[PDB]
Amino acid sequence: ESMEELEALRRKKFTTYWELKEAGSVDHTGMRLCDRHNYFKNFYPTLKKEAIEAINSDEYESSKDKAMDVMSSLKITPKISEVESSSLVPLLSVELNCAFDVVLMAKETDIYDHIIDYFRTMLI
Amino acid sequence: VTATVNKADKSKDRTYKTECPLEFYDALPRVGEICYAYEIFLEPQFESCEYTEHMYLNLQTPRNYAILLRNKLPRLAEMPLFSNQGKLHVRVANAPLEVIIQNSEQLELLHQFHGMVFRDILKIWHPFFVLDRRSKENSYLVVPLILGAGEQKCFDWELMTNFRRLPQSHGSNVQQREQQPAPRPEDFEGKIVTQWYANYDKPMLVTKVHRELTPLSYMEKNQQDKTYYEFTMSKYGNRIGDVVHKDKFMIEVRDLTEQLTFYVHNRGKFNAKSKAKMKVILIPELCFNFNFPGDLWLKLIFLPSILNRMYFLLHAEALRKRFNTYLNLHLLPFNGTDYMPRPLE
Repeated sequence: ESMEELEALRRKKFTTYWELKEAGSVDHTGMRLCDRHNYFKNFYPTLKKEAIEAINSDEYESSKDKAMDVMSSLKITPKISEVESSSLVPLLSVELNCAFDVVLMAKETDIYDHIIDYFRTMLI
Repeated sequence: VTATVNKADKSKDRTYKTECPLEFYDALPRVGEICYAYEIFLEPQFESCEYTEHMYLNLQTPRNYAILLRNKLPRLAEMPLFSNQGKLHVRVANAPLEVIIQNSEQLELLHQFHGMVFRDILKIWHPFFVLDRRSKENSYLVVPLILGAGEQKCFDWELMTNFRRLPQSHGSNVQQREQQPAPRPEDFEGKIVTQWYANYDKPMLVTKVHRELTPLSYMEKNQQDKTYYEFTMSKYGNRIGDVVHKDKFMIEVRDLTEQLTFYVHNRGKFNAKSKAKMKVILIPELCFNFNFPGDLWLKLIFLPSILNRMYFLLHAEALRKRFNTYLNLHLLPFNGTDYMPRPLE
């Protein structure tokens, strides 16, 4: 390999560089942007079936608990930080840290239900 | 009225300085002065069932709390509230309990407990919140109440001195498990507990202990071929490290709602049968234990709504008295000292 190495080696180097620079913004999902939204659909059924069972379960103690359990079900690690704002109620953003660059944000009273809605829409 | 200056700004609004009722002004109890305590009672209207016993029986417990003021309160009406289990009735004692504060440290203990309730139990706290002693507006106090000798009721001094702050839950490791004493079923009965291993650090009330059930026993449903201990390891082995006190008793715990404003009837398909079938069983040494009794926590949870409703009922009473005195109708038995408030319709 001559051209293939020139591609793969710089892929590795630059991906590591961007990961260390930003901890995100690294696109290595391998899907076209016209169809990158199919990322959550193309997981193994093992995670998907139990995650959708959890998100469809109504007995959950609270919306936050449901969100955390669903997110842990897909093995996706959370990352929640406080965005500066003029609102008295804190404006919190959540980063999922998965290969698919995804970020959600709202009031902390709604961020969990927002995560519920997002993963309800995507996981099919 | 003839001016054209304010024709354009028709639909504007204005800011106004709120003021407390006169009773809640300079209500801070003082050393060497007589102060009055009004017990707050709660009566559940919903039936006690698998979805409702933990709230019904706990609310009907004789242990309550009271509101403490220098200023005598007038009579107040019966009050409805709407919990998840169903409708709830609230009243204020017509006969105040009267005591005297004799030293500064006792008042400091009272104020510390009052601050602790909001800071930790209700989590109404803000970083900029500060306790006040100016005896200015909105300076009444809250005191827990414990039954005294016979029919008398008195202050729960030991509870206040024990809980100047809530203890932070922590995750003890295997060596810490071994050095700690064995769990006791009576020390858990009716107490507030929380799990220190998972992200769920929120408290819960254990309905009752299950001394007859021990790890390695098969579970209740679905995974009936599986045992409690094996599932606990498979779930949280990397969190807990290891289990000590293998053969000890288990507990059954139910969750505490986060709601604070119970004015409007929340409604939905609660699926009482399925919500009861999700019987939560936990290992005692895996969950931190608060000495705080739940028979007071499930009544402190309703405190903010009751306090706000009383704040406004006092203004309603003041206006009623002002008008009935102005029209010279106050001397009537309907509006006189025999004024019997009617429950809010």
